[PDB]
Order: sequence, then structure tokens, then C-alpha cells
Amino acid sequence: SVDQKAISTIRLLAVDAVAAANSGHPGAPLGLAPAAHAVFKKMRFNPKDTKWINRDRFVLSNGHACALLYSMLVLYGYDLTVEDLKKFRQLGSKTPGHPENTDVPGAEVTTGPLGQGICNGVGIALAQAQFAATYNKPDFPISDSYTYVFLGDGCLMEGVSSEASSLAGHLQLGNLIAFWDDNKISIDGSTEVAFTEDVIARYKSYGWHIVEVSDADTDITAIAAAIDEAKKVTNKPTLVRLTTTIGFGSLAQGTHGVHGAPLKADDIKQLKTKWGFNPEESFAVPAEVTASYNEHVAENQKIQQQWNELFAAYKQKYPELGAELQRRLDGKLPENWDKALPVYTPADAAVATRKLSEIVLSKIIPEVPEIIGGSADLTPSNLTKAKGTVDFQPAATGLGDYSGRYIRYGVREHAMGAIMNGIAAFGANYKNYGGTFLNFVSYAAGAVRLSALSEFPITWVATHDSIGLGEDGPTHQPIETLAHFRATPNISVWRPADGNETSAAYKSAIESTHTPHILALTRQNLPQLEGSSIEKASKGGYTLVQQDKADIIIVATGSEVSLAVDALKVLEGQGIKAGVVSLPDQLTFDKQSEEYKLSVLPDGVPILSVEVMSTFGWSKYSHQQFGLNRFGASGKAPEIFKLFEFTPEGVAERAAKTVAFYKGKDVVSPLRSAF
Amino acid sequence: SVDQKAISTIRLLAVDAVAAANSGHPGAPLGLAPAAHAVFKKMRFNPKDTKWINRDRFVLSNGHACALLYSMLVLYGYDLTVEDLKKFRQLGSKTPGHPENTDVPGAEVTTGPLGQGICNGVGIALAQAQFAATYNKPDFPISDSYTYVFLGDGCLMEGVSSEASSLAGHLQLGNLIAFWDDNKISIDGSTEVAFTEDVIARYKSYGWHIVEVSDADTDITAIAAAIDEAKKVTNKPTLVRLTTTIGFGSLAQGTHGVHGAPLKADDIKQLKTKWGFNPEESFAVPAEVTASYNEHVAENQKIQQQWNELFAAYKQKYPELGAELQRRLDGKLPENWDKALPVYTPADAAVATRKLSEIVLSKIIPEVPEIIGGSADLTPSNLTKAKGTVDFQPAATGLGDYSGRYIRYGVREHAMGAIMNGIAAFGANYKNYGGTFLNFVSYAAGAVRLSALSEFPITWVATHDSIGLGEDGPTHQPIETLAHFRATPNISVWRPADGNETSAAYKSAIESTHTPHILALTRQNLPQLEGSSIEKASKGGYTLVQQDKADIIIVATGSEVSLAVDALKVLEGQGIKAGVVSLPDQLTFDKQSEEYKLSVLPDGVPILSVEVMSTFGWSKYSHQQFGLNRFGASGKAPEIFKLFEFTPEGVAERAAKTVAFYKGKDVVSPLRSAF
Ligand SMILES: CC1=C(CCOP(=O)(O)OP(=O)(O)O)SCN1Cc1cnc(C)nc1N
Ligand SMILES: CC1=C(CCOP(=O)(O)OP(=O)(O)O)SCN1Cc1cnc(C)nc1N
Ligand SMILES: [Ca+2]
Ligand SMILES: [Ca+2]
Repeated sequence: SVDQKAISTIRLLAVDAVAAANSGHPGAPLGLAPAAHAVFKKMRFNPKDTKWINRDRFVLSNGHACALLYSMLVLYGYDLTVEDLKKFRQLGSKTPGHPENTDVPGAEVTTGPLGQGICNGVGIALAQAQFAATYNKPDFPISDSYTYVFLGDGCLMEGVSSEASSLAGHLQLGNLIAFWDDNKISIDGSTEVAFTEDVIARYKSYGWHIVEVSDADTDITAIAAAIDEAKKVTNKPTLVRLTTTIGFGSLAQGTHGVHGAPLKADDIKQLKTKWGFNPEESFAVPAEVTASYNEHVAENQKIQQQWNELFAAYKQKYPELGAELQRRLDGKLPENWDKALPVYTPADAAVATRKLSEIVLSKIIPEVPEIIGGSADLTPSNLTKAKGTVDFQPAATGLGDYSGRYIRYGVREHAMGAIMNGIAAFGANYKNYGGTFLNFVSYAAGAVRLSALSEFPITWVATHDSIGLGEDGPTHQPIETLAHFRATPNISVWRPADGNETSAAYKSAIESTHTPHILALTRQNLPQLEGSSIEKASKGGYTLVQQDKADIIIVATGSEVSLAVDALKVLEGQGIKAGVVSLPDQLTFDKQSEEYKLSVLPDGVPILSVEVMSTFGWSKYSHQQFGLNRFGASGKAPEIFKLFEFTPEGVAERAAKTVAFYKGKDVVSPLRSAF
Repeated sequence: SVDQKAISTIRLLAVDAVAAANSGHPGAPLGLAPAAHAVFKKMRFNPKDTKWINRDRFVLSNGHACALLYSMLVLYGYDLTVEDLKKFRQLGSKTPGHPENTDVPGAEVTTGPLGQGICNGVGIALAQAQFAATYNKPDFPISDSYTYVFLGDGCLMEGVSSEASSLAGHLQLGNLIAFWDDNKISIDGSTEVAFTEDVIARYKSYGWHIVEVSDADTDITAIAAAIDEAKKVTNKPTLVRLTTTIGFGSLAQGTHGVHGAPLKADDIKQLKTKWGFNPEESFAVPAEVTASYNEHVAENQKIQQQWNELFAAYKQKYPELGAELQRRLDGKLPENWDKALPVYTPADAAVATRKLSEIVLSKIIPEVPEIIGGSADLTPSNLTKAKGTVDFQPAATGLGDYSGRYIRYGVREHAMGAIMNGIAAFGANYKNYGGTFLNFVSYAAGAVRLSALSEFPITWVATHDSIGLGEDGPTHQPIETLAHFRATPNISVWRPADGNETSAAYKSAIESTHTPHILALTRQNLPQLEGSSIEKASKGGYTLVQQDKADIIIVATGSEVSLAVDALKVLEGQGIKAGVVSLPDQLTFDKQSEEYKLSVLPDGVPILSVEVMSTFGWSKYSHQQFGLNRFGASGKAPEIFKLFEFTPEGVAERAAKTVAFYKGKDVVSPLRSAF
């Protein structure tokens, strides 16, 4: 039949792509082609408009199987061709070895690191529910789309997927439909060696609905029926168990050897002949398959055409909501939204930057509807909920509503990170955030790195940033954390010193379209600085205290800027004139012009950095570094700072030693380099 | 009764400790005191010999509840006193705000980061099973101890605990007994807001046995009976559901407010009076409680005395095994074990360092019985299993035996990391390792940092270290990873360049007693270097190519050392004389004498670093840095190196620019500093 021919075409495109690269993963594509065919036939999408906001979304969580995804996208006429498939896994191609949303049209998210995609799917579904609750009206189903996720055994073993699946069940996300490739094989062989749990019983315990498809190698009727069944269960996410043979059709089907290496040439020949293809031909696309797939595309395009008319009618009936929705789909924030950002003067009281963050959120959440966010069980510590907002919960619980704006993630940092990526991936200008203690952002490193690679404007509200947290001690006190994330490409790591800098950090985080943000915030109170402003802090680094005859410049961040200012006073009593630079975000600073950067970190003067964390990275900006390269301590915070000599006198001593060390030496800016 | 008085004493010590610090967590200690009393009465331990190898182990996974643990240790006469409790959470005390195994006698592991302790308990239990299978004989139950773990809702939400619990169920670890503090409260309030899964059904799906104690606020008879029941189930780990009231007895019991802040003074008074204590007194220890606890200690000490006689008789009957066991309990490796390390010459073939690692393991596993390890579903890629070894599995599966040495962790990096910490914590000189791709060590950052803080000699076999892996692309290619772990205190991060350096890295990793190791290993082949040896590489950094008239020194690691040597040849054609330094472990190098380090990185010569990852950290050792500070690419590895100019010519160009940049400048070693 044409459906059978389509499945064979998908299988053989994937195998031929792996063969041409002599690299990649044929097994799961062979096993999942029937399901992919069935799911894409149920999905609404436009290959010519990948951003249609009411499309169904597909996520390949088992991203190594991407030859399957690329084959689907090619067959459906996305901006990806057979010539691109021939360049699978080749430098510079549109068909990289794992899917990248920045590079591959129709890849919603970046997968490959196992467990992430299913969590991203939870976030897409969460966003869809919130979006629909915000905009839909009687006779106006602006948003009614589904989220389809493929995942394998590896994703089910990764703890991040358990976190997200527990939360998705709690949140009753009935438009999420996930499909487990139950093939009983991973890299180490049979799942009997390491993965013998009753997966189905576990998913029932989370509150998911289950459909089992015992013969998913062939039974596309049952796969389609499973989707129909899942759509009837509106208050539970559904897991469809697809019992498949890895590498179905290969001589090596059902073995670990078919997971991750190209098939033998003779194996590919026998696949082709028994499915009615020419064993001498590669990359075959039967025109009847193209015709069948084009019929579905044409129907989907008529659905989108009707949606556009629905949206036009919505703007007539609901002019305010319609204009808001249009602005969001255009990727634009509200005009002058940033006038809501709080501004401080040096006469204002000292405030912890976690509390300054609460105040910012309180002012901007009512002004910017596309802001939603939550905390990983640290709401009263991170200060991430604006008073007067409701939680995102299914109304059936009585605890919130899907129109709510505040997410109770529970103690689930990694899934929070990956869910945030999915919310961003949904689109509609969502600017979403997640709170935890800075030291436990590290639990979510897998997802954070993907925020950076995927270019998603997510925000971590990362409080309790240092030894300044005090008594909880070294298991809670960051040392390496900022260095880790600053060393990752494309992460803005803001460590604001005061009220104006905290507003600048949020301005950056909310305006972002391609760069994730981490806001490192204090437990403890900090003074409002003389010389700070949103304008200057928006440059990422700026001269706080200018000293034209400086013997030294002290560059600092966060809580250490006030320390530097106090050290300047001690140094004056010692006959040493210092300037102070505040460097609230190294990435933003780096992106400024060379002339601007040199105005902050000039030639001809020694520069000392001060930050109560690792010294890694700081030589970009300084000649000498005063940091903390050992673990912390459990005690009252001021006593810890004294122990480690992060005091005005301790900074002054090191500044005086720095001046002495460069006496008689020629000093050029740390910004200079040989290449 | 005396038991009731003991429970009250525990509760009030914990509350008084929090009160004195005006900081910490009274709620879970109040709720868990009955269970703690009951469990410690069942446990075999010697407060005067915390390292008795056949002790039962206790782990407080909900480490914020540590005032409870400290109270137990004080009451039982560990090397921790009431005067230490009065210094809870104070700088320098033996009672830090979360338990630290390095500082607290009777703390087996370091907890506080949620989810870790239960996984550590899985590792202690895994080690006990392996140890017993190795040494026990008829009439000689050398090892028969249990592992008791307390955990809360937060631990159950963290994905790492799901990973470890799935694996523990698979491994049929019947000597593991965990207790869930089912109090329905976390920081954000009721668990109804975020954690509504059926925990018990989930644990049944993993293959755990369940006992439910409905009234764990009072029913110590039922808690004791639950332990007895768990001990009868020898082929399943057991979860005991302790239904408790958080803060039991407080005016604020059953609320989130009692989780994490000191009680009000009037609340403490009413607690005391209704439990028969003096409300004017703090830190009371009724002598009848001390007497009762001392009786149990005395009985346990007689059990250990008998165990010592059993061990003496074992050495008579099984002289070889007995001597091996004695050596392990003394903390000593086999005499001359390192003679098994492979040695290479420059005439030997090129080999990938992952394959060199396989060869090392093949030689040393038969020589050092305390080496065990595994991989997170990457055994045929990491090359972590020695041929001829058997997997650690319950014999009932037919897939291995508890005497086995190779662990199939599944796709569970984070739990693997925390399980490794538990295996190390068991003691008996275990030197254990875990394989994954370097980029996915980051999934386990929570546990890795705790390896460093806990001073455990665990080893990550972290292959596929760079863009050298090729086609899998940027989701798999480390950039920030080495900088992250090098910036963490107390992590040795070895990146060996060749066969001799790989043997040095293993010598360090296996000899370690207080420092975790990460071995960053290649997919791709590397040549054997002229000038390498185990002896020189053991210094962490060494001069590979000495050039007395050097215009520049190139410092490199791993795959980039051979690149530097090839660049030296290009530079000679340009009239530039270079030396080469290999820096296989920065931490080991840093620990060498100042004179040794200056002999490697002298004054008076520009130094360029080359490593195909982040430049962070490298200014410790170099004036200029050639690294990769952007994400990678999917393609054949040699083409990626060419794209980024990590070629002999590209390195030479940057070296020549470095020489030019320092013309007419005075250059001192990067090792010099002002303070
Ligand atoms: C183990 C591993 C794989 C097996 C999956 O096993 P599976 O899901 O059951 O896939 P399959 O049925 O065999 O096609 S892929 C890649 N990899 C390394 C890998 C490890 N860890 C992380 C976080 N991401 C990865 N990418
Ligand atoms: C959320 C959080 C806590 C609530 C636990 O909730 P729980 O386990 O149910 O504890 P409880 O019954 O209330 O005493 S403690 C500390 N903390 C921050 C915290 C967050 N993430 C990690 C990895 N470790 C932590 N330490
Ligand atoms: Ca599988
Ligand atoms: Ca709880």
C-alpha cells in the first residue's frame, strides 16, 4: 500500500543517510518509522511556516534517531532536502548528528543528551495550556494543539525524565502524548542487564494514561487508534508503549550492534529488495509517497488558513487580547515595558538582591503577560512569586488554574531547566524563569547547556549566591558555579550589586531572544551604590568610581562591589588611589565595543579582581585575582568573610601588594592579546 | 518510659541546638526522632570505632535534619558532645549546618544536596554485597551489615533518587532499608501543590518491598517490626513509609514554617513541659537515657569483639583471603601493584586514550581486588570492562553475581556518581570508577562536587573528550567541562596525552585516598610521545621538549600535546625555537614544589597554552591561550580541527604572534603573583 511504501521510504532514507556518512544510528529509525508515519499523519503542521503558533509539536527525545526526523522533514517538504540527507553528519550541513533547533527547520528543540526532549515536551505542553487558558474564548479555539514526543529506554533511565513525568502527571497535561520505543535494547545490550523496572506501573503512579501497542513494527492502525484514545483523556498525559524491534528488517535487528553503527552493505541490499526497492539505488523517494504526504500538507495548510481567519475574527471581537496576541507573535515586548523597572538612589536602604528581584518581578509581571515562571520548592527563599498571582495548576485541584503564572516545580531543578527550554520553544514571546539556590543550578547543568546551544531566552533566578548565605555551609555555597556557566558559550551570568544593577539584569533577561540568563542573587543585604544606574549596568561592565590618577583599579561583582568601595577608603589612608569597576555581566561586557571596554579597563594601571568565588575567567579582566578557590564553611556569614579576609582591610592589603608588584613594570590592559 | 524519655531528649536536643544557633531546621528532627531512636536501637555500631567494617551504616539523606543526627551521635557517645551541639552552625564547629563526613564523627557521607544520601546508601549497600560475596565463607560471616537511610519528600522528587532506586531494585539489594518521612510538607507548603504521585506504587514498580507505618509519630513498636520484616526480604530493598507530622509537638506542627526556622521561645517551653522537661533548661540529657543507650553500645562492642575473633579465625582458615582483607582494612594497596601498569615507547603504535585506559584496567583489575567499576550504558564506547570479568548482578538473574566487578549502571550518570561515593564511603580500600562521555559527567555535577567535598577517591572514566569525537556534534563535545571541574576544589582532572601519561593518571587515581579523579580520554588515536614516562607525568606537569634557547614554550594537554610537538617543527622552519610542556593534571602540578613548577614554567619566556576547550584557568600557566570558547560542530573530527585552526600551522601562527607581542617586554612566569 502507499502507507507501507511510505514507511519503507522513511526506513531506507534513514539507513542510506547513515551509510553515506559512515556514521550514525540506524536502529531506532528502523524501529520507529511506522510510528513516525502514523504520528505525522495525525499532526497539524505547515512545512512552509514552521512557527504557526497552533501547530502540533513533535519532539524526538531519543535524538540519536535523528535520521528518522530528518527523513520525515524531507518527505514533507520542509526546508531540508535529499541533498541535505546525503550530507548527514558532515561539517556545515543542515543534518547534524543530533538535532539542533538553530540549524534544522522543523526541529523544535536540541536533543541528543538523553532525557531532555521529553522534559522539553512537558514544557511545550505546559506553555500550550497556559497560552490557551490566557487567550481562548467561546467560539475562538486560538490554541488547541498537541505535543507528541518519541523517547527510548535511555530517556526513561535518566532521572530528569522522572522529575518531568511526575510533574506532568500532577499538572494533568492532557495534550501531551509520549511514545516509548520499547525495544529492550540499549548500548550495553539487553535492558535486562540494568533496566527491569515496570515502566508502565511507574507511569500509572505519576497519573499518566497508558496505551499499549504490542505490534508497533507493523500496526499503524493501532498507533493511530492510540492517539485517538489519548485525545479523549483530557486530564492525563498519555504514554503509548510501542513494542518494536530495534533495527526492524535488518539482518542484525534486535541487537545492540544495530543501535549505533552503519549497517553492512549486504544488509542494506536485502532491506531494499524485500521492501520492493532497488538495491542499487540510494535515497529513493517514490513519487506516490510524496503525493500522499503532500495531500496531508495541503489539508494542514487549509487548517492554518482557517486559523488565520479565526485570529482575524478574534481581533475584532476581543480587540485588547487580539492586539496582545499579535504583538507576542511578532516577538515584541510591550512598548515602554521597562518603565516599570524599579530605580534606586544611594539614599535608599540596603536590600538583598533576592528581594530586589522579588520587587522587579512584582512590577513587571503585571506589565508583561508573557512572563511566567516558578521555583524548585524554594518560593519563600528565592522570592520568585509576585503577590496577587495564581499558580499554574489544573483547576480540578483547586490549587490554581491553567491561566496562572507561577509554577510549583517541586525539588526538580534539572527538569525545571528542561521544562523552561520547552516553554521558550513553544514561542509566543514567552519569557520564563526558574528559581533555585545558585549552587543547585548545577543539578540542571545538562539542560542549562542546552539553553545556551539552543539559544533560548530562559532565566534562572539563582539566589543565595555565595558564602554570604552563611550557616547552611559548604554544601550550599557556590565556588565553581559562575566559572562553569561563564565558560559555557552564550550564557549571560548577571551578578548584580544593588537595586539599579538588578533592574538592568532583568532588562537584559526579558529583552533576550537568543541568550539564556543566570541571575546570581544574594541572601544578604547590600547598599545602594553611588554611581550605579540601569543605563551603565546595561553595558555589562562600567566604571563605578573613576579615578584619573589611579594607582590600581578594583574590578568586582555583586556583593564584592560594596567591599571594593570600602577598600578604596582604606587605601586612601595608605596613600593609594583606586578606581572601581562593577562587572555585573561578563558576556554583555564582552559584546561591547573595544573602545568602550578599554575605557573601563584601560592600559597603564594594575587591575585587581575581587569576587568570593573561583578566580577562573578573571584574568580576562584583571592582572591579579582575589577569589575563593576552596570550599566554604558553616557559620554566620560576616564571620566567614572575615575568615577568608574578604574585608576592606584584606582587599586593601592585596591591592597594595598588587601596586608594589607592578612597580617599575609596564602594564597593559588585560583586554589586550597577541591574537 | 525510658524509650519515651529518649525520644523527647532527642527532640529537645535538636530544637535547643537550632535555638542556640538561631538557624536551622527543627521540623524533620521533631518528626523523625521516634524512627531515629528505633533504628539506632536495631543498628550495630561502635561510637569508639567509627570504621568497624561490619557496622550497620546510617545515612541521613534529608541532611537539613542534621540536628537529629548530631543528637543521636552525642547521646551514643561518639566523639561529639553537648558542647559541640551548643555550637551548631557556628564557624569552625564539629556540628555544621549539613553533615560533612570529613568533620563529623559518625557521618558516613556529606548530605544537604537533596537526593544524594539515598544514592550513597545504594552504593554502601552495593559495596557491602560485593564485599560479602568476595570474603564470606561457611561459618565466616565477615560482612553481614545493613544500610539504613532516612529520606524526605525532597529526596523523592530529585531525579537522582529515581535513578538509584530503579537500579537498587534491579540489583535486589536486600540489605538496604530506607525510610520515607511522609509528612506531606516541603518548603513551598503542602506536597499537594507539586508532588501528588503514588510514591508507594512507584517503588513497587522498581521491585522494592514496602512497609507502611501509619502512626510514626509514636509507634516505635511498628517501626522496629518494619525493620524485622525488611530483614526477612533478602532479595528486595525495602521502603518504610513513616507517616509523621513535621514538627511533631510544636504549636506549628504540620506547617511549612516549622521546616526551616527556629521555633519561638514559648513553643519550646510548651514542648518541654508537656514532655516532662524543665522549660528553663536547655540541652538536657537525662542520665537514664544515657544509661539505656550505653547498654546498647556495650552490647555492640561485644559484637565487634566477637567479630575481631571471627576475623582472626578467618585468617587462620583462609590465609590468602585473610591477608588481603587485612591489607584492605589497613588502607594499603598490594605491594608493587603499579608494576602492572603498561609502559610504552615512542616506537609503539598510536592508540586512543580510551583504549589505553581499557588496557590499563585489563592489567590492574586482576592485581588489585578492591577495584570495581562500571559504565552508564557506554561499556563498548568507554571501554571500561576487562575481558574475563563478570558483572555485579544478583545471581538469581543469571546475568552476573554479587562477587562480580563490573556494574551496568544504565543511563544514570548522576546516580552513578553518587553510588560511587557510597562505594568509597563503605571503605575497605575500594577504588571504584564510572564511565561516561566527558560531556555527560555534567549530568552528575551534584554528586561530583560532593566527591570533592567528601574527599572520596572515586574515578570518572570520561571518554570522547572533545571535538575529536567528530560526528555526534556539539551536544556531545565538551567545551566548559574541564574548566568547571578544575575550578572545583579537590578534583584531579587528568587529560593524558599518550600511553605513559594514561598509566600515570591511573596510578594517581588508584593511589588516591582523599581526591576524586576525572580522566578525560580520547575517541581518536594519539601517538606515543618522545619524552613521556610514568615518572614525569606523575608530577602532573613536566617538560616534554626542553629548549634552552626557547623563544616560546607551548603548554598543552591530551590530544593537543602531539599538536604542539608538530607545531614546534613548523616553528623551526620560521626561525622560532619552542619548548613543549605537557600538563596532564593541573591539580597534581599545583601541589609540586615552587622550584619544580618554575623549572617547567620558567621566567623570561612567553608561554602559550593549547587545549581544544575553554581557556578558563589557563592563565595560571600561560601568558596567551589558544582554546575553543564556542560550541563545536557535527563532522569528521579532522575537518573540525582544521575549521578551528587547531593544526600545526594554526598553532605556529599564534605562537609567532605571541613571540611578537612580547618583543621588548619583560616576561615573568605565569606562576608569579602579587599575593
Ligand atoms: C547511552 C546512549 C545511548 C543509548 C540509548 O539507548 P536507547 O535510548 O534505548 O536507544 P536505542 O533503543 O538503543 O536506540 S544513545 C547515546 N548514548 C550516550 C548518552 C549518555 N548520556 C546522555 C545524557 N546522553 C547520551 N546521548
Ligand atoms: C528545597 C529544600 C528543602 C525542602 C525539602 O523538603 P523535604 O525533603 O520534604 O523536607 P521536610 O519534610 O520539609 O523537612 S530542604 C533544602 N532545600 C533546598 C535544596 C534544593 N535542591 C537541592 C538539590 N538540595 C537542597 N537542599
Ligand atoms: Ca532501547
Ligand atoms: Ca517533607
